[PDB]
Amino acid sequence: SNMLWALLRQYVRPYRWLLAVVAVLQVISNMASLYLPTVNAAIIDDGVAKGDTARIVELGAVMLGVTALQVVCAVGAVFFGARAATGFGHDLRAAVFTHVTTFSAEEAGRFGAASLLTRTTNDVGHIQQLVQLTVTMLITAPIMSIGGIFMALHQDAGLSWLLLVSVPVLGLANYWIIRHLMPVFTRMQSLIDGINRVLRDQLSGIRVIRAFAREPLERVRFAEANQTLSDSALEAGRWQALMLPVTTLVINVSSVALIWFGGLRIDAGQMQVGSLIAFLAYFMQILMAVLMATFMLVIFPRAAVCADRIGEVLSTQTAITNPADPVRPAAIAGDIGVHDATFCYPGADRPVLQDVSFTVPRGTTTAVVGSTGSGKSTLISLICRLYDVTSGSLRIDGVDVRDLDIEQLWSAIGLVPQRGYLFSGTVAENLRYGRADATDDEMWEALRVAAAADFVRAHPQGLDMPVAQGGINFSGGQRQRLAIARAVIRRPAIYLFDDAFSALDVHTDARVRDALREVAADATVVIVSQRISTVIEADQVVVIDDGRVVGIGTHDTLLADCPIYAEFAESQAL
Amino acid sequence: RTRDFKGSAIRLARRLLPQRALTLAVILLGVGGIAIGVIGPRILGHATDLLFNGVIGRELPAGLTKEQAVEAARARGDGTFADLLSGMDIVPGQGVDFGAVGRTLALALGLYLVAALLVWVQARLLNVTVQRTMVALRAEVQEKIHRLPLSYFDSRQRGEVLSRVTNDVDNIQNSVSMTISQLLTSVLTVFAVLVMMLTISPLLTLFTVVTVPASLWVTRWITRRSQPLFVAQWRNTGRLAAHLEETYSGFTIVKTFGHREAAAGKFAELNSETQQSSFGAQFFSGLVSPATMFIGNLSYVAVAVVGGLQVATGQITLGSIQAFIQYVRQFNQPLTQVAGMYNTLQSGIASAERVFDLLDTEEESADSPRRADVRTGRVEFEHVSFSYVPGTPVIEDLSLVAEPGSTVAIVGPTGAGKTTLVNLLMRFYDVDSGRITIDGVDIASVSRESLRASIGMVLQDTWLFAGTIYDNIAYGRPDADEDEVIEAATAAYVDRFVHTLPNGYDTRVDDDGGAISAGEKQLITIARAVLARPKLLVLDEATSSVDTRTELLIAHAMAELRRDRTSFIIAHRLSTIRDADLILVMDSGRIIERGTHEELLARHGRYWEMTRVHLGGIK
Ligand SMILES: Nc1ncnc2c1ncn2[C@@H]1O[C@H](COP(=O)(O)OP(=O)(O)O)[C@@H](O)[C@H]1O
Repeated sequence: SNMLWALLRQYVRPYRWLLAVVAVLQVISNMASLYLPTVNAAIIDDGVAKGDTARIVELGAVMLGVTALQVVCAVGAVFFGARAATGFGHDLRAAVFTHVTTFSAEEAGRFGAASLLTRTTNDVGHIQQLVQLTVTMLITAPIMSIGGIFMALHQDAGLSWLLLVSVPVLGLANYWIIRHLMPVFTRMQSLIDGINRVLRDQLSGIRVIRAFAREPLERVRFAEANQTLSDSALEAGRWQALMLPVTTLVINVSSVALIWFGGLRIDAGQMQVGSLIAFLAYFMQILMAVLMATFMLVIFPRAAVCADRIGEVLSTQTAITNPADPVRPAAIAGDIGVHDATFCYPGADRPVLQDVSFTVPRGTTTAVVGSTGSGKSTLISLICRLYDVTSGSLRIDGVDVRDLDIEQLWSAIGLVPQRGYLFSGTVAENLRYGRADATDDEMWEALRVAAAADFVRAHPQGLDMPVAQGGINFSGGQRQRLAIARAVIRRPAIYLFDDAFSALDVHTDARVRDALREVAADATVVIVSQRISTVIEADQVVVIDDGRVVGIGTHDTLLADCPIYAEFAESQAL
Repeated sequence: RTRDFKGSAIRLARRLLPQRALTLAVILLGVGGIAIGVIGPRILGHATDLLFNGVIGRELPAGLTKEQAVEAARARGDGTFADLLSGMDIVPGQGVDFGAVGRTLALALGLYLVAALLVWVQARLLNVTVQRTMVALRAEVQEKIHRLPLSYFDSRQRGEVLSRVTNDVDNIQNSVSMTISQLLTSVLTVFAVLVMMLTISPLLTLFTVVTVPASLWVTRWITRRSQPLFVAQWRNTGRLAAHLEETYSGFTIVKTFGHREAAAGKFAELNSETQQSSFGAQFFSGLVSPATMFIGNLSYVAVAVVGGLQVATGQITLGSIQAFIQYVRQFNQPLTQVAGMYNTLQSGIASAERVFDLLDTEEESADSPRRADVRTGRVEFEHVSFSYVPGTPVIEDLSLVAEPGSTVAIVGPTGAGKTTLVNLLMRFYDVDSGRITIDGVDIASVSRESLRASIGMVLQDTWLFAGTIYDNIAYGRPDADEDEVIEAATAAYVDRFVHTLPNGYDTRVDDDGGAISAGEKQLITIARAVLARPKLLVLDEATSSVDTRTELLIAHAMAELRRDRTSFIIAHRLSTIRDADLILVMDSGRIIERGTHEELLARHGRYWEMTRVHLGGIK
C-alpha cells in the first residue's frame, strides 16, 4: 500500500540535498540526449540543403560535445544517486536497530530472531535497491516525456501538438496496465512465500513425514499451492504480454501520424524536413526509456512487502520503560517480595501465573520446582522485569520492581537464561560481560567456581580460546558453566538461575552450589529446576502447578507435606 | 560460478521442446514480428523520401530533365547540391502526390498493427508454455523429494538442499521467463537490423558495429574493476549479518548486563563501513549502462556525420538515412542490458544444472507392495552391523528380543547410535549383514509405507510446520475430529498450557508465542504421535526437555497402561524408565547386557555403575 511511500518521505528527507542534484543531472542528461538528434536534424536542414560539408563537420564537433556533456552528467547523476541510496539504507538500518533494541523479550518472541534479522538485513537492502533504481533508471521515462514535449514545443508551435496529444495516451495506457498488474504481483509474492514455507517445512520434517506416511496429503497440498501460484502467474503474464505491444503500437501510430501531418505542412512550407528526423528520434527515445522503466518496475511489490514488514517492526513501541523517575537505592539486596503476582497474555483462558506470593531474606537461597508448562519459566523474567505483571506486585527491598531503575536492576541482577547462548569470539571476551573490566585471575577463579577450570586450562592456548556463535563449538552444559562464570564474576546481590543446572550432572551441580555458598553466601540465589537433587539443599522451596503455588517449605517437610512434590520424589527415586 | 553451460542450456531447452509445434509456432510469430517491425522503418523512410523529392523538386523549373536540372545547378556552382540532385530521383517541377504517400503510410500503419498483434499473441503463448513447463518441473522436484532416500538429505549442509529446491527454482523462473522473451527478441532484432542495414549501406554498418567489440570490452573491464569491491561488499554485509545474529539471538543476554551501548556502537561503526563499501561497489556496478550508452551515442554521431556526407555526395537517399538513424537506436537498445541478460542467464544456467543434478540422483528401491501388518507386536534383531559409511560399524551384532506388549527400554551414552537404531527400525537406512523382523516376518520383504503407517515414532528433536497447534496435532490423522484431538491433547497434557497461549489450539506455531519452549513442543509432537493410535510406539528421547514427573505420568498413561501394544522407551534418566519390562545397555553399538531393573542392577553392570555413580555424586 502506501507504507513504502510514508517510510520514504520520512527517511530520505535528509537527502534532499542530494536527490535534487540527481534529478537535475538526469534532466540535463536527457535534454542533451534530445539535443543530440535535434542538431542531427539541423545537419540535414542546413548542411544537406546547402550542401556544405563543413557545416556537417562542425555540427559533428557539436554532436560530440553534446554527447560528452551527456555522459559526464549522467555518470555524475548515477554516482550521486548511489550515494543517496546507500545513505538512505544506512539510516534505515541504524533506525531499525536502535528502535528494536528498545524491545523486551516479549516483542522479540513476537517477531522471532531469524525473522527480525532477515527483515533488518534483506528487506532494507531491497528497499535501497529500489530507491537507487528509481533515482537512476526509472525516472528516465517521465523526464524523457517532459523533455520530449518541451523540445517539441521548442522546435515549433505547430506539429508539436501531435506529440503533446500522443504522449499522454501512452502514459495513461501504462498507468492502466500497472494499476491492474500491481495487486497481481503482490499476490504473486504472497504465494511465493507460501510455497517456500511449504517446501521448508517439508524438507525440515522428511523423517517425520515418511514416518506418518502423510504423502497423499503433502502431495495434494503442494499441488494446490503450485496451481494457485500458476493461476497468479497466468494472471500476471496476461498484463505483462499486454505491456510491450501497446507501447510499441502507440509509438508507431504516433510516428505514422507524424509523417502524415508533417508532409502537409512541409508542402505549404511551414515545416522543414529535418524536424521529421528529430521527432522520430524523440519518439524512439521515448519508447526505449518507457519500456526500460516499466520493465524495471517489477521491483515495486518487493519494496511494498518489505516496507510492510519494516512498518510492522517500527510501529510496535515497547511496553517496558523506566517511569521517568524511578528510585535509586544503589544498595539493593535480596528481598524479592512477591505478593499476589499475576501474569497472562491477552486473550488467554488460564493465566500464565496467578496469586503467588513468597519472600526471601537478604542472603537466603531459594528454589522453585514444578512440571513443565506450569509457568515457572516466565517467573524469572517477571523478577528481572523482562515481562511486567498483569495485576500482581513483587517488590525488592520493599519497593515494587516497576518502580526501580531498570538499568541499575540489571546491573545488580546476575541471570543465566534457559537458552544458554554465547557471542562469537572467545571465552576471555564473552565472560567479560559480567564486569567488562575483569582481571585474568578473577576469570580463572570464576572458572574454578563454575566447575569449568579443568577444560579451559586443558586448551593449549589458554583461557583465551575461540568460540563460535552460541557456543555451538562446545559439547553442551559447558555453555551453562560458562554462563555461570559470567554471572559469578559480576558478584550480583541477587542470583537468577533458570534450569541451567539441568544440563549438568549431579556432582558438577553439587560442586557449583558448594562454590556458590562459599563465595556468594551474602548474596541471595534463586534457582529454577526440574531436578530434586539440585533443590534439596536450598533454604526454602516453593512448588507451583498451573500457575499457582501448591507447596511452600523445606525439602524435609515438603517430602511428606504435599503429594504433589511427592510425585517428583517418587519419580526421582530408584 | 558455473560448470556446465551447453549441457544445462540444452536440458533447460528440452524442458520446453515437448511443446514442439507450440514452441516452433511461438518462434515463428516472434521472428515474423521482429522482421515486420524492422521493415516498417524502411517504408517510413521511403515515404519521407517521396515527400522530400516532392518538396525540393518545386524550385527547379518544370519540364526539365533531371540531368538537365543537375547540369543547370552545377554550371552556376552548387557542386554538392548538384551531386545531391544527381543521386536523388525527382522529376523537376512536380509536387507531392498525396495518394502515394497515403498508400505508403496506410501500409505502414497496417503492418505496425499486425506486428503488435503478433507480438502480443507470441508473448501470451510463451507465458503459457513457460508457466506450464515450470509447474511440471516444480512438481517433478516435489515428487523427487518424496522419492529420495534419507541418506541424501542427511549427507549435506542443512541449508544447501533447501536453497537448491526453493531459491534456485525462483532464480530459474526470474531467469528463463525473462530471457526466452527479451533476449530472443533482442537477438532477432539485431540480426534483422544488421541484414537490413547491410542492404542499406556497408560503411554505415561498419561505423555502427564497431561499438560491439567496444561495448563488450568496456563491460568486461568494468566488471573486472568492480569485482574486488563487490567481494568486499559481500564480506562486509556478511559481517554485519553475523553481528546482527549474535546481538539478536542472545538479546536477553544483551539487555542483561547493560551492554546495549557497546553493541550499538560496534553496529554503527560496521554499518558506516558497509555504507561506504556498498556505495563504492554499487556505483561501480551501476555505471555500466552510461558507458555503453555513450559508446553507442558516439557511434550515432559517426552515423549522422557520414550519412550527411554521403547524402551530400548523393550515393544514398534521405529516407534510407532516416531508417538507419532509427535502426542504430533499435540496435543500441539491446546492448544497454545485454550484460544484464548474460549474467542472469548464467545464474539461471548454474541453478538449472544444480537442480538437474538433484533430480538425477538415486531414489528408493521400488518398495514391493507386500502390504504386511502387525498383529501382536513382536520384534527381533539379528546381528545387524549398519554403518553410515564403511569403516564405522556404529551398530554391531545386536540380538535384542522383545515379546508383544513389552515396554523394553535401552540405555546408552549420547551419540552411541540410538537414533541410527530407530532409523533402521524405520527402514530409513538399509540393513547391513543383519536381519530384523516384526512379528516374525522380515521388514525387508515388507512395503515401507505400510510399515511406517503402523509404527508411530518420535525423535530426539521436535518438528513443527506452519499452522495452528490444532493442525499440528491433527497431522497424525487428518480425518479425525476435534473431540478426538482434545482427547489426545488431554492424554498428552498439552492442555495444561495450551489455554495459557493467546488462543488455544489456534496459535501459529511458526509465530513463536514466547511461552512455547522446547519441552512443550516435544509434548505437541508426542500428542501428534498419540493421535495416530500406533501399535509399535518408539520413544527416542522424546522427553528430554520436560520434567521427569510429566514423563512418568504420560508413560504410565499411554505405554504401561496400554498393555495391548509394545513400546520402545529411550531416555537419559534411569528413573524415567525404571521398571519398564527389561532394559538394554548399549555402548556405541555392541549391545552389552539385558535384563529387568532389579536383575540388571544386581549383576553390577554398567547400568549399575551409572545408577550408583550419578545418584551418589561420585566422580
Ligand atoms: N548423517 C550422518 N553421517 C555420518 N555419520 C553420522 C550421521 N548421523 C549420525 N552419525 C554418527 O552416528 C552416530 C549416531 O549416534 P546417535 O544415534 O545420535 O546416538 P544417540 O541417539 O544416543 O544420540 C553419531 O555418533 C554420529 O557421529
